[PDB]
Amino acid sequence: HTSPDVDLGDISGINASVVNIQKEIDRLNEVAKNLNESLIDL
Amino acid sequence: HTSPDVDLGDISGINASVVNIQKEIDRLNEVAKNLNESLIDL
Amino acid sequence: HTSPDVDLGDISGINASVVNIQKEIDRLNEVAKNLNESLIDL
Amino acid sequence: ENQKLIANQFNSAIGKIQDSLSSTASALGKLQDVVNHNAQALNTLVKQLSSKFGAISSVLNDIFSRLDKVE
Amino acid sequence: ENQKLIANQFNSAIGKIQDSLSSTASALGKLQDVVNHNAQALNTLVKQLSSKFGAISSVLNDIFSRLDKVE
Amino acid sequence: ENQKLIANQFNSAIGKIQDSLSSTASALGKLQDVVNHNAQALNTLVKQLSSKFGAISSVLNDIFSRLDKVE
Repeated sequence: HTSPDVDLGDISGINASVVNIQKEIDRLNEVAKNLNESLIDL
Repeated sequence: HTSPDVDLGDISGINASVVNIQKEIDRLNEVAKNLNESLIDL
Repeated sequence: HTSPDVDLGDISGINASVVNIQKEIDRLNEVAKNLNESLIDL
Repeated sequence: ENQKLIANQFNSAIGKIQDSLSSTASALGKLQDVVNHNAQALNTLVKQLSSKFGAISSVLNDIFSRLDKVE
Repeated sequence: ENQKLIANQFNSAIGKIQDSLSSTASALGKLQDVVNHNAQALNTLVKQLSSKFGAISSVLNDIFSRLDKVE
Repeated sequence: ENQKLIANQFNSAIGKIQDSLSSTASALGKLQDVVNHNAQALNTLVKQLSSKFGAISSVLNDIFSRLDKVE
């Protein structure tokens, strides 16, 4: 008798990363706005 | 006696988004094809 | 009596893809380095 | 002669930027495909998970009922 | 006259590359948003999964205990 | 003098597009890394999930067997 406490264990050892490329996106938008200063006006 | 109906409950409140950037990809390909009209022919 | 072996079944039929765009990233970095040969030196 | 140099450098730059835009389009296409596939994967995972958890709950409720009938 | 041609072609190319950079920024923003949302989704999935699996384990341990008390 | 203006504007534009391509490469690299890591995460999640669900099923089959032996 006395059945042991069969513990299923905790699901673990896993996790999802998190992208943080907002610096890069902001830099692209800044460059797209800045290229207006590179237009040629003869 | 009369053990209650222990309901585990439904896994919910979660969901995965869906990217739809095909407009942007098509615009990039259109621009890559259109830059041929920007080549300089002296 | 003789309760049947109720098998839960295996979770399956699913799988996550794997991106392999390292060729494209390397091509972008190569172009960003190559545009230095496109600078104009009058 | 300087105009021919400017024109040649500009055409080379536009060709290189054309290649870069094609590469960016291909990369965004592959990321779109894979993120969408993994989204569908997680969604169907939670669907089949809900089903399996409900089935487990049912067979439990069953064995409590039957063990209560034992007592 | 050739300078006006060079200038016009250059301005057209810069406008097109401006559009391409805006499109790339928008696409990377949408991918960032969705990948982050799916990351949070998988994380909370495993959290609620750990909770549910623990609850299942508990009610099991319970029914072994009670069935042992039956015998 | 107009040629020097054209050359200066072109070099500035190429420098800015160089920065933009470096930024796009970095962003695609980070998205690739994270999407791949989350893909491996979901895959190992379903693997360990299959294992845990099978173990649950086994211990069930066990307790039906033992409760049948009770009756």
